[PDB]
Amino acid sequence: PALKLALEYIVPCMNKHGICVVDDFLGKETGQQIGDEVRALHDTGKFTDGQLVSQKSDSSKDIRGDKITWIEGKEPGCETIGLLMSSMDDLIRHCNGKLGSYKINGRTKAMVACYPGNGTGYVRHVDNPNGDGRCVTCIYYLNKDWDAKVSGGILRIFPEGKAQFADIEPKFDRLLFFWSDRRNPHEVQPAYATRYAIIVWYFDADERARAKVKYLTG
Amino acid sequence: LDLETLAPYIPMDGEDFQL
Ligand SMILES: O=C(O)CCC(=O)C(=O)O
Ligand SMILES: [Fe+3]
Repeated sequence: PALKLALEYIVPCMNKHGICVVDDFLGKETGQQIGDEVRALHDTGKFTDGQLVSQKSDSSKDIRGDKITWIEGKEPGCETIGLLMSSMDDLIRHCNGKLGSYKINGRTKAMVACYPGNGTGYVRHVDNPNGDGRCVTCIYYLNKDWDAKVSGGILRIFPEGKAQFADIEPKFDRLLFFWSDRRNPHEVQPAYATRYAIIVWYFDADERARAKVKYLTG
Repeated sequence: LDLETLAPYIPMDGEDFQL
């Protein structure tokens, strides 16, 4: 039930901690369907090297070792990813005007991401450091049988002002929210097995408008 | 450091999903 989950758990969690974990979000059947769809995308060569906002002399693989593709939710064979995305959107809509001072009106497409084992990860970073509009990061994990003590892949967040950092294992059917800005620097520790996630970034209307203005004027 | 050199890419152009 979106209303209660959003207003009585996600909103207070986000406003107090900037991080919110919802375990067993969709159930095993839907999570497994999503996993099959993601593995189909992988198996048919859809993934490409993850990119960075600003590219410079260094290789992107020195920064993030994952391969990704962008999904709208209506593509053939991505119907359950679409259901995931719609459920995400429903929760966010039910939090309207209650997540900080943001006014969330839109989001990116879904980034389906794979770290292909071999110790790939993502160096310490901030998702939105310079105000490109992203205010909330939403991640769904679908790694059945993952044992993070052996296979790694832990998301470590350093929430600002906290006495402890937050370790999030990429558990099957886990949903995660956190502020995208500098309050939550984070890293994806090296993965030694194939690690899948689906990420959407939700936009604050005003910040996103300013970012687009900066882009469209050079 | 320019943290944008470490931030995950999103399309700035083309267009976004409206909720
Ligand atoms: O997969 C994850 O747990 C986090 C990925 C991440 O930090 C990113 O893509 O910006
Ligand atoms: Fe990130």
